[PDB]
Amino acid sequence: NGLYVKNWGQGSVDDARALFGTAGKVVGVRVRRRRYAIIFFENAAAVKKAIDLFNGKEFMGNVLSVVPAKTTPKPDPHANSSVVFVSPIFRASTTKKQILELFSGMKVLRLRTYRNNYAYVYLDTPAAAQRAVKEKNGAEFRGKQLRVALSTRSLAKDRARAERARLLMAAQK
Amino acid sequence: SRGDDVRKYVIRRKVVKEGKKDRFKAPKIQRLITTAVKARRAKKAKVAIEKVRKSAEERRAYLHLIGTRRRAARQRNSARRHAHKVAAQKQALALFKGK
Amino acid sequence: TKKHLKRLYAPKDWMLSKLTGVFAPRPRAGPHKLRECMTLMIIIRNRLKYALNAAEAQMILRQGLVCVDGKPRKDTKYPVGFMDVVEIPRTGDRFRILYDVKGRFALVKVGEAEGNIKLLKVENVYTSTGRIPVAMTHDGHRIRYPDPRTHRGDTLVYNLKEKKVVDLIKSSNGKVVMVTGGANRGRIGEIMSIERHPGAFDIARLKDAAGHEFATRASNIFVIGKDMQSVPVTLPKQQGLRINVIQEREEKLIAAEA
Amino acid sequence: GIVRSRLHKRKITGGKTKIHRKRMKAELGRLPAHTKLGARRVSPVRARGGNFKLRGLRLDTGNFAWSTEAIAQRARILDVVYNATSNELVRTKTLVKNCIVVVDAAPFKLWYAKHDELKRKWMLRRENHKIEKAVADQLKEGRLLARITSRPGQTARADGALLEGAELQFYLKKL
Amino acid sequence: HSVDLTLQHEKAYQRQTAVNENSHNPNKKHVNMSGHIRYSKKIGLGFKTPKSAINGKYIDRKCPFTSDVSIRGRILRGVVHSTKMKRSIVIRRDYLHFIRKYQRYQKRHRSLTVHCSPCFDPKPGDEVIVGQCRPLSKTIRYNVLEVV
RNA sequence: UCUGCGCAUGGCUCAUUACAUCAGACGUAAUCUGCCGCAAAAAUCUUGCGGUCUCCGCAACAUUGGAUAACUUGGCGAAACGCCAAGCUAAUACAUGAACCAACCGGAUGUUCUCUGUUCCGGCGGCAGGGCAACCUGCUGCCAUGGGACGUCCAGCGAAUGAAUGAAAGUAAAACCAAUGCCUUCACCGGCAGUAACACUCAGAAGUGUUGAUUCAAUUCAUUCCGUGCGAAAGCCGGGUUUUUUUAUCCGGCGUCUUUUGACGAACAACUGCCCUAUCAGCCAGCGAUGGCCGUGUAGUGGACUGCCAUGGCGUUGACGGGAGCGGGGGA
RNA sequence: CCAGAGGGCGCCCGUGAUUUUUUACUGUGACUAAAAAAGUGUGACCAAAGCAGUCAUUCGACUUGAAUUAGAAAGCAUGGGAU
Repeated sequence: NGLYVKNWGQGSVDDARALFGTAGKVVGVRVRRRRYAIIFFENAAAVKKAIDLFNGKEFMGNVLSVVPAKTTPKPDPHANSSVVFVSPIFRASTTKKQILELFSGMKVLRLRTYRNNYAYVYLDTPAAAQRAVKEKNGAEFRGKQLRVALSTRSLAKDRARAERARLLMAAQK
Repeated sequence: SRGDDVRKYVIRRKVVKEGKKDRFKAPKIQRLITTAVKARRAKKAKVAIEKVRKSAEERRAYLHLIGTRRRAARQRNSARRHAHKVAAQKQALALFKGK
Repeated sequence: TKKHLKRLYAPKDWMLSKLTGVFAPRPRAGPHKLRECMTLMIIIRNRLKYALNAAEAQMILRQGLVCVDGKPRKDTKYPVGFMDVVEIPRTGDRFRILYDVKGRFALVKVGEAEGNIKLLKVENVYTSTGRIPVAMTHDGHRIRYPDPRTHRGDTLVYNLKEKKVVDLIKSSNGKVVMVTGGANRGRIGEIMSIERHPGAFDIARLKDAAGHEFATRASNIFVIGKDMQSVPVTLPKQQGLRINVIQEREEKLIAAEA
Repeated sequence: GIVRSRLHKRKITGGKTKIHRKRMKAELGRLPAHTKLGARRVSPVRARGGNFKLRGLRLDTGNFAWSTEAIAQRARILDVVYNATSNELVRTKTLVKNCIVVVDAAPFKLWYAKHDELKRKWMLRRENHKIEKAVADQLKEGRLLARITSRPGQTARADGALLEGAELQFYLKKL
Repeated sequence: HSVDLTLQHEKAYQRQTAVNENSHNPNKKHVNMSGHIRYSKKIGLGFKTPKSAINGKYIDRKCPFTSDVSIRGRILRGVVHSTKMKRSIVIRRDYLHFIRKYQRYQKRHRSLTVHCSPCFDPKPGDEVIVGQCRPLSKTIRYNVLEVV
């Protein structure tokens, strides 16, 4: 797959640099509507290279961004829902909602797996403030130091997922 | 004792010759610890850890490569399975609607 | 322990004469074997002609003005076998030794960034202590941490500017390949097939360009590149094609009429 | 001197080799080292590899191993019961590979009793384990029969493995 | 386990030194010899392993199947001259030498000794295949891979 | 003159010598290997000062110790590439010794306390009663398939022994038993959509060594090694910066220990071939002849060798013995 | 980022053969020191010889030449299938 430059150019210097840096190896930069480009290489050598680079690109006066294939990503993990987890939280039982109590806020959650030191908990959007207290610290419960943090994923979908799971079982049989 | 030079306290044995000006014969110190010698020893101390560290670093990189390959392998053999499973079963039970 | 060599018992790929002298140099042990190597003194004196005498070769080398593998050498006798880059920076010239067609040592002249490239055939792979894998080569070089896809008898592209190994090339399938030893030296062709005889030497059949197939031992295969348009390194004077005896003689005459 | 060669020996045809060559130092016997019991004494010899090999004289201790549980402990060599090669050897209590022997047996006892946090590990190890009867009787008394599975005459260390049921039952009956 | 005294007649015992088979288990009981611990080794030049080696009982340290004895460069063929000796046979190769002056061949035979594995026991006149192993006696250098 | 390296190569000569030696082809998974090449390296409780008990507290280009030649002095002997005593003094000779720097990887664990299993089939400890002293009964406390926190000990390379590892390729029904995960509810209810590994700090920091073939490479665990293994040469010489040179400001070139494997060689074994002679036809085993079994020895395989057991091995396709002869490439 | 269909090569292993199958010989090919011999080029003045040299015309060119064949058995691979 091919990647997506964002936050540069507009373009002018963009376009110039796009056809200046072809080839050896250096992709080619297809400038677009606003301030971003598609960058077409198909192999997925491109996804590996993009990590270790910050050469083969300049800016006119902008912060560069090299983003994976779709336009958006980072706002989605950051915000809109939460979603929360807590890791120092091994095995040896606290119990249930003593967990929830400690972190305040409203329910719903579980711990997993055997592995290890995390539990995962769904609380709305405003929990952004709550975790920004306990990651900042905090720093103890039981015999071990802590951190909490985020990225989003479900839900969204997870409830409808497991719904369609129980549904699937009956269908199969 | 220590903290005090040994370098001007070497024996100075005057030797005397006719028709040539007199000389002073005095020994080298071969066990003298000097700027140079000490500098070198410091460099030994530093580099002896460095190499061993860098070997380890290379190892950590190499093992990651093995990991990436076995990762993408896993990813495919999960992918193919999970895709075919649901698509198959769906198609089967949908064919019974028109049957 | 042998420390003397006689001109006749020495290779005549070094192109010594029957008369003049009685001895030839026996080189110090190193990357390459006695028959396949060519000693420093031979090169400098009899070919390049920066020396007219033995003593003059000591003068140049002991001092140091000569590098091989990009390392400077103070060695009077050292082997130079195959795929070795030698550089005299005083001239500013970079030679890459190879096998020329007709069994001759080639000395081929390369762009400066090609002289940092080198190709080493792998002989064994094995795991050493700490689980650290090792490819041991035909030049005795130890490549730490080779790729997990490495096999015996494959080539590893080797940067001499700073020591490491970029992507490999395999002996698999049809690929542009050249011969080492066996008196098909310097002849280049595709691998047509690889025969197996277990417990014995494995024949391989090569087909050079403009047909004319032939057979050589697996051991004598040394890979060059993926394809003839993907080669990383230069060819010697002839392209890796031999010609019939008649045509040799014909062309020798044609040029002699000038 | 002493040599190892086929060139002082008869052929398959019953004829005799004829010489033309004085003996090499490459071929080279040396006199056998005699490992017995008593105070440890070790006399090195230099060998062709540029390294030393050690002539065990009078080793009275060995590093012994118990099969199946993957362990080992040192203990004292007391007696030699038996040997394949000769009876003569056994009487002088020479130690050479594949002699059955007798050992102190004390550390093995000690170990096997160890085979609050501790306490439940024991109960788990007691489970799915058993031992041969002829073993345990001896191990109770504080003597055991073992075999010396390293050659002591060229390393000057005597290591052995302890007999287990199949093989133990044979050597026992030979006594 | 327990002794098998059919094999044994030795003052040294005999054990297989590759793999411990002397462990006591009930997993060597109610079975002929199949469940008993063995060592087995393939010969990869196209010499298929016998049944006997794999499932057997026999203890020999001078055959490639139950030992670390290895098969190397030369492989020859020859008949059986005699079956005499214990675990040693006598093979006779026969070939033809040529003489240029008379333009005519002659018959010349190498009478050779070999160590025959206790797996095989070929009759006189049978043909044998034999490999290249490390020295095993004064005369014996060979071993029996297969029998026809 | 001490030290290091070489002198075993070249050169010269054919006496022995016929399953020898050599030539072509082949193996050493049966072994050694200085110099040379590419490389590897995390064990180490040390040094200095002050007080002070041989004990502590600090500090950290590590700041180490002791002799011996030339020489000097007395000399000896007929001579001797023969030698003696005393006094000297060097090291990349010899003997010691490196904390901090220090990563990563586990196991044994502890009469350390913190969560814990809302029960009893088992165990352990204490107390009371009876006792044939073997044992039984009653009561109380702790532990039972678990993870954290803290303390302690072993951990490197090379070598020895035992044990494990060094994959696999003989169809797909669906609980029956315990542990346990995920999905799911509120629950220790229900249920199997998801799944490398994953009850921690790494959500990929080896689930996978090379070979036709391995008891090999390598990894793990348990005990070891005792000098006969392992110094960063406690080493030397330069280039500068930068004036104060004479300074922990930096860099370069040499030199050495151990480990590792290519090369140069060393040492074994075998496939095929070799002049005349029968007025040389039987040869071989007490004291090894042929083989098996266990050891011993060697760098290593092996009747190479000891002990035990077996009775074989070779021969008119010329064994054995004798005569002539270094073998081959090659000469006429 | 194709459900199904037979598949088509490559790789490794397992299983199956009423009796698999070999060799001499021959063709081709591998693998094989130099000196010596046969041989190609070349005016060392010729010649036994040697592997050299030759040319413009200068501050080098020839991509300078130094080919190639044979070399008993025995061993190696692969065609052929009469004797």
